[PDB]
Amino acid sequence: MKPTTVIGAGFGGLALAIRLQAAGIPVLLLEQRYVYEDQGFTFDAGPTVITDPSAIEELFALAGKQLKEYVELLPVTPFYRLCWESGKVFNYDNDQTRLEAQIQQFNPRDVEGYRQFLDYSRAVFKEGYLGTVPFLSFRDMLRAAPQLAKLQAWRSVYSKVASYIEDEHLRQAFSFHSLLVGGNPTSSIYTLIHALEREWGVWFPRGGTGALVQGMIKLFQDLGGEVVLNARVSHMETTGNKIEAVHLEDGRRFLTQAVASNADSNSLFVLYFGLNHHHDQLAHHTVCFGPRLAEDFSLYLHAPCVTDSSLAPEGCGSYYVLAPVPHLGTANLDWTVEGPKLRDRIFAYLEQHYMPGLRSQLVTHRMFTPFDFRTITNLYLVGAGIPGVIGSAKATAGLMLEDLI
Ligand SMILES: [Cl-]
Repeated sequence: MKPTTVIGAGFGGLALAIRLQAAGIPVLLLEQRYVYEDQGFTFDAGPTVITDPSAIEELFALAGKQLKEYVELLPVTPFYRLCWESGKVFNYDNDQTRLEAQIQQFNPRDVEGYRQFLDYSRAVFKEGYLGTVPFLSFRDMLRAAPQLAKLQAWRSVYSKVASYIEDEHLRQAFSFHSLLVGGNPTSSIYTLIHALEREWGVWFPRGGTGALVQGMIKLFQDLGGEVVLNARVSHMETTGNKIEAVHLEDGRRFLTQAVASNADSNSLFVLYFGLNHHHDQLAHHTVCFGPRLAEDFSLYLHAPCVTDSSLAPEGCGSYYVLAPVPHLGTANLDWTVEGPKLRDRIFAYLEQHYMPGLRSQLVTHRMFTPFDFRTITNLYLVGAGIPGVIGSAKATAGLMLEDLI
């Protein structure tokens, strides 16, 4: 049988290839060339937030395997930390005792205000309401961050929290969490409350994103699939309304039954950096608030070494920071000059407020500015973070299997 070709498509393409291969279809997975490594430091900005691994576990169950045999998921505690430039901190988790102890520190009166807020909200959603595990997208929150407090979803949730909670930092903390677990900055408080109706946590794969990719590739190969590396697609070869073969830039030609591939608000500035010191005082996920309450979401810091020390050399740290920037073309910016300047301003800010001796500890770093981000019968388009990408591959697999079998 001619193999079925899956062209890149990240976690979606990898999940699709696994489901086709598990079903008896010979697959060729083409990787063009999400995780970068330099001087012993491992850098991934590929969404690390795992709250619901069930869609991943479901792929491994198809081969009669378990995810744990290939990938170890590490619990992240707290889920994240909210940091105000003023020095105030709020550690988010699902433990009412640890939440109340923090609320007590901001405003004693707000512990009862919080309990009353939960009692009222539970009563509203007691009947006729179901659900889905909350998914944390710091990127999506940050891409809407300048206009965060401006939004109708924020205003509505803020006024609902404000009816019970008097403290400004606490009104901001709960409103932020509601919009974060909601996924789409939805005026209804159900999302904030539903989060607690279920036992959920934050997980991180040992080795990060790269180890999850590698475990899925190993699963794919154990099922009999083949991986083509440095596969730069030049064009498709056609006969009638069908693709006969996939052609690569290097001259390789692969005969195929079917082809599956990917489709073909503020911007974000990414800054990866490696330090020769492990900042053990940081949370894995940090949401930084700054002025222009008179403070809003300004930086996201990912410090995965507090959970996984394998991401950097011994006594070192691997980090990334996201900063919201105007959309490319929108502010007539020269990212060749603006990028190094923003990088240096970010370093100074993080050192001043959260990471002492940052600059003197720098080993390596890299920026990704908005500039850097620049009929057929047997052709299929592949397509909530990683589990959401993986789950969308399930529908493509079903459709492809019906046409192949
Ligand atoms: Cl611009």
